[PDB]
Amino acid sequence: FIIRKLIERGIVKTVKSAKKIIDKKEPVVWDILENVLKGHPVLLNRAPTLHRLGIQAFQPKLIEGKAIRLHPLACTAFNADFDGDQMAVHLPLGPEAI
Amino acid sequence: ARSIGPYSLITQQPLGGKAQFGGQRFGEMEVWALEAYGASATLREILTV
Amino acid sequence: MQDLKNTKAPVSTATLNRNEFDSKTGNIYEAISIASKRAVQINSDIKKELLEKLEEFATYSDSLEEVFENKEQIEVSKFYEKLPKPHALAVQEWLEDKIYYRNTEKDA
DNA sequence: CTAGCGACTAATTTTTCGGTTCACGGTCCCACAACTAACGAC
DNA sequence: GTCGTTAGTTGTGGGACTAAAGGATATCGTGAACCGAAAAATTAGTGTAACGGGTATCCCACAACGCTAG
RNA sequence: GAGGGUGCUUGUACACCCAUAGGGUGAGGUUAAGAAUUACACUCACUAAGUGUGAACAACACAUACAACUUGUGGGAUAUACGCU
Ligand SMILES: [Mg+2]
Repeated sequence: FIIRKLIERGIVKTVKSAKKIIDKKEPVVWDILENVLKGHPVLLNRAPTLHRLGIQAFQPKLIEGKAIRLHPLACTAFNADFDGDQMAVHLPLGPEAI
Repeated sequence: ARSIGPYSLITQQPLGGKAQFGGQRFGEMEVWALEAYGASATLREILTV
Repeated sequence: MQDLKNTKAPVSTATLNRNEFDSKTGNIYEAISIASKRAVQINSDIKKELLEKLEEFATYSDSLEEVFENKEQIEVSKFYEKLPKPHALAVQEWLEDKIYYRNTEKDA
């Protein structure tokens, strides 16, 4: 999606240049990603998935650090505490999936 | 985090492990949850594409 | 093509009332199917419009390695970036009873 | 309207490794095969 | 007295045993001798310079006037 | 099918034709041979080409698209094909 926006903006014309720009971590990448995130939820999952509430869609926002920020009220659904638990993020692609 | 990366030469599926730049496992229980929600499209994308 | 400068669809995700969403069909799965198909159509229309807009600012620069900063192209892309996504536009269309749907098997 | 005037390519040889040959003192559960003690018929 | 039948063991065999991450290992024993195969290395043999016209192209410089009389 | 003719000049392509045109020949000198005859990268020269009108190998009228349109003269130099050693 960032590559699509980079090509559309005229910054680059090929996929490889867009990938290089993304890997360089430029401010344009974050400017694109802020709008790319909107309306594109991610499925968060904690294993074991005992019931269907173990997979839940959340609208993501960019945050600092390397840890996923999870709403406390969802913890009971995930059986998730914050003593070292880990979560997986899956990105739906098609409009019907979103 | 992985968007695309190395795949297996046998199963043609994403590898597993940070060192291998692999992808997360959507196991049987996750498929059960997806079926319970009724997401045919999300399950189909996870299974095939 | 609908007016993309005055759309009321939410920019980001919102908690939509399912009772309103599936009132017309009696099934939220059917509503999701219809809205997703309309979203595909809306995405095609938006892509065509954006390509038409971008063809104007097609500065013919043969060099590829150098990064070119065309302000007008960036402005157009920025305008189309902050728009509601096609599925959001389809949802807003569906809630406003602006989607026409029919079943070929049932009508045959 | 015209004329005067300011050294590379082909042929032959040689050698290390592989092939061949000879061949005397835990658990729990569900089925399947025996199987046997008792029961009924000639 | 003897033979087939049925039910209840009894021993034996085949099949199950969350999910997420990760994911490094070490691996004996010896009998000889000759022939064939092909892959590789070493060795043996031949050589130009300017010229006539005539004409294709290049670089390099210059021109592409003005006036008077019969 | 190259290459050409007319479509102002050049380039591309284009309609219409010519095109064994790297061919069909003519004359002069020379050479070889008993002759017929052959020969010359010896010399010079001729011969094909849009439509209509027009007796006409007279003349006249008509005949596609884009781009370009500062040339001519000379000198120096290089190379190509051919001939001789
Ligand atoms: Mg924990």
